[PDB]
Amino acid sequence: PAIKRIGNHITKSPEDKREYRGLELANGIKVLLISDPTTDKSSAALDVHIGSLSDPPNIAGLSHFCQHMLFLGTKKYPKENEYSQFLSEHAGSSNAFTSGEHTNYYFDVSHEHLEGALDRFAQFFLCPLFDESCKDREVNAVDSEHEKNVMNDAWRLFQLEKATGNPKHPFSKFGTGNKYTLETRPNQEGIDVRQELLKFHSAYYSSNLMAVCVLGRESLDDLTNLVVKLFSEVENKNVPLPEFPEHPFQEEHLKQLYKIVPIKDIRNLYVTFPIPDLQKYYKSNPGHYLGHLIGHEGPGSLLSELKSKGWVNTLVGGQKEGARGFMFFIINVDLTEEGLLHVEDIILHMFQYIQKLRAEGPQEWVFQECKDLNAVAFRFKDKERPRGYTSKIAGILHYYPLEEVLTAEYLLEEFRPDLIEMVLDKLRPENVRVAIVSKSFEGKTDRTEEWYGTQYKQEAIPDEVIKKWQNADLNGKFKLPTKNEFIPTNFEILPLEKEATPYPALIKDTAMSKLWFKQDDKFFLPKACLNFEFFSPFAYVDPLHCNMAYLYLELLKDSLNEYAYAAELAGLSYDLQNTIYGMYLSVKGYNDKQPILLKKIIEKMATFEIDEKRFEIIKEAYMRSLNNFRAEQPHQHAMYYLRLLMTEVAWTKDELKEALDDVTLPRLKAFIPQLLSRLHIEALLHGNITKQAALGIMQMVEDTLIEHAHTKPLLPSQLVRYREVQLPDRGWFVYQQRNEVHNNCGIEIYYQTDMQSTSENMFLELFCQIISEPCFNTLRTKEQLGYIVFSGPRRANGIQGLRFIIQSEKPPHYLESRVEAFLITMEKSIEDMTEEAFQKHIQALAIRRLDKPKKLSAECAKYWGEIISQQYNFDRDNTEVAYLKTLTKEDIIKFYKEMLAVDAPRRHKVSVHVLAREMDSCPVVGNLSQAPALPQPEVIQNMTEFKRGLPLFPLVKPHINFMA
Amino acid sequence: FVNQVEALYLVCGERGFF
Repeated sequence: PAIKRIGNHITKSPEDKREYRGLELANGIKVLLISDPTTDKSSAALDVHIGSLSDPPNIAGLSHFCQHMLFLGTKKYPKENEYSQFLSEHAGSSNAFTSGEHTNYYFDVSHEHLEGALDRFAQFFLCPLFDESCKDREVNAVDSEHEKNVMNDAWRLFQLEKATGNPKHPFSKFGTGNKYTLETRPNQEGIDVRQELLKFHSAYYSSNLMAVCVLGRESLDDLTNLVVKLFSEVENKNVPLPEFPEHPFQEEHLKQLYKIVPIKDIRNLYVTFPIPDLQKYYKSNPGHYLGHLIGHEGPGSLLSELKSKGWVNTLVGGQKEGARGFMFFIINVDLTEEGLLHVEDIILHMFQYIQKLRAEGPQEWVFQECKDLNAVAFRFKDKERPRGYTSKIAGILHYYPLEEVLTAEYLLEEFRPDLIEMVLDKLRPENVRVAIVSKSFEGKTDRTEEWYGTQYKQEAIPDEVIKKWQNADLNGKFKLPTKNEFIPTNFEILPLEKEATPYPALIKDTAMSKLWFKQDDKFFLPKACLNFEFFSPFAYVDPLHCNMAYLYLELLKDSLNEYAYAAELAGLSYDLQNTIYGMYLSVKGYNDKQPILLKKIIEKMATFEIDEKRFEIIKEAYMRSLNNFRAEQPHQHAMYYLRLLMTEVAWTKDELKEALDDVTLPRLKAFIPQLLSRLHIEALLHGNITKQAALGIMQMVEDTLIEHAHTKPLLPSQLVRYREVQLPDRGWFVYQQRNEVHNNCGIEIYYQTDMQSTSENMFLELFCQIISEPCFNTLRTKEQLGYIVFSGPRRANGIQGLRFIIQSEKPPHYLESRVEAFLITMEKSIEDMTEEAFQKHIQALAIRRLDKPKKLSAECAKYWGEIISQQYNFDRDNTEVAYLKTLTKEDIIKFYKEMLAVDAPRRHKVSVHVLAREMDSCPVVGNLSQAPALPQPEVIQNMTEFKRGLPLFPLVKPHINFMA
Repeated sequence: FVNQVEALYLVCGERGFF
């Protein structure tokens, strides 16, 4: 009765054991129920098909503001943090986002409390309070959220595009909103934002525009009754789905050139083509077909040629979402110094490639290759995490029939050459939009974008330029991709070996290498993870060598790109990056052809021949990259400085770029052989592989290095790890710096506890679990210090402690006092909490720590974490949780009194203050809860001096793991 | 590579290094 329809069989992958049931409630809400008797966390998500695009013209950000307010209380549950508190006490988490056409809410929680969480959740769409007091506070959270984006190049460009299209089209709206648009201007215009929020929620949060997805251990029938009981009561206003048939870019918006001044020193070219909404053609995705070809990076591609000419390093092409009724097709690239001087030529090449596609006509074998690949990917798809899974499904239930939601955006069906020609016919000079981003335009622009202040200039593209592009002929350098040879064919799951182990086992332990191995015994998918850590002191010995290690690997990946792109498309991936201890290499994906790719990579790194041009280009990009860090957010700088202050050896960005200029091709070529001459390899091979195969891969890596690099074993005494600085009892240091880009402050407070150990770990983690929710509700919700308010444990070099991070317009010393006041409030709150509440927290942590991985890479990452930290505690979770359950409320109080309290005898505190741009100075020390009086801190003026004047902690001892 | 709208969140859940 309350149900209008129960969908047929929900097409799923045969490897998927979860159960699905699709249905449509009488109110129009589309639902997808998911039963998983094994899930440790249950989850729900609801997506309302309306967003910022529906904001009233005079109240920018209203829909986003509504999203924030829905968390602050409902008639059934008044407490403004009843929702977040409930989830916190039950190992849950929640978040939501607002797009142009969607507002998505989601959460996860212990599988035992799905109903209680879902009940509180459903009230968001039934009886929101939109409390006046909450409204006046949370508006600051929205403003702060916008504030951090103001100096973000991505957002500036995002809003600039909107500002250059039809001013009458809702696409031009500012969706984030801020204090001005949500409070100041409305008050001046005599508008009641409270009413407007209610009016907005009332008019658009209709059941006919809602989709829900629930996942839990309960059966489909029980989940059906749960959902019907909590959502069938949502009212249906039969609201029409907003449509946007007229494209934001009309004739007068075409053949336009935009010159933009970025905040960071970046060089980019954006080419955009207005196109019809292609959503309904999803069965054949003509837009993705053209993106696949245009954005391809293999031999013969547009990228390959643009890179060879030394004009660009990266490229992305394909369709870009707009909204119901309109989309875009883009071709974006970064620019080298020379590329910036040849923009017209680059675009010409772009049209020559497009002309090549027209001349060859749609290629069915290409479509088929992707189709078969997507079929393989869907079949062996990794099991997703509940929260993200429900959120995603809730969103696509709006575009595909119930039975197709799982396969919709995965499987390709019919080849439609006619639709492809239709889209391709839109990629012409006469309907192109070009935007160039570069600091070279500074002082040369004449327009300012109102919301972000972006400096730019608009010009019509000369007809003679358009005409030359229209006459783009064929370029012999452009060819269609060749058949992908990395496509996997062997998907057999090797039978579990008789001596297989539940945790990684040390099957090789020599001076040259230490091999950890584990055959997958849970997922049974034709995939594997091959992780290799290459140790060498010459990777971080000094700034110069750090730069060379980076440059070397960056150049190696750049030369392997054409070759590796195909592998990537075939689900075979790899990551190679320099570390403070050497190099990191990870190959993941289908095990079938992993050996081929791995061998190629090792062979290449040991016989690598640097290309001078590529070298100069990448070095130049690296220099800007280091300099661009000055444009990062305050809290990012705070974390950066703390890291530099607390680690034994750490080269600063400034030291790195100062040494960069001395990096020459000759020196780099000499560097490589030296780096590979001596190494130690610690690996972790995990997945659909056998012990002998594992030993086989390791031997191949070694043999390749030995044969081409003459690599020899490193000395054990050379295998040095860095220590963390040891702070003195009752000590308090403050490091202060200014952020020259953002006009907001940032701060990080670090309360060092002690070396990591079962007891110390759980003391800290339990306490963090207990203060987690209260910290956010106090410093942000109540006090509204900023959008970014974070607390939690900090682990580094075997040491650990409590950390607080905040980004606010308020000065650091004031922020410091607030955090200190909060600590006093927590103390009191803990002494008064009931055993019932306390035990609830212990259980909350227990579930969080015991939540099991859903995919191979997640399980592997945990093992890798134990190997990298060199603690090798593979059964850590069971042990620590067992110990956790014995902690009492008294233990936590003592821990707080001896380590964290303001007058704690073993308090170890350091604070990093990052001042706002407009702040010339600021003290380091200074209704609302009462803040305690603090001591005079020692101001750090030189990081080197600071570290030198303090002792260093020892390194953690390895949890012995005996094996061959 | 192939392209595969900036959207606003309620909270940042992990703080990160960057």
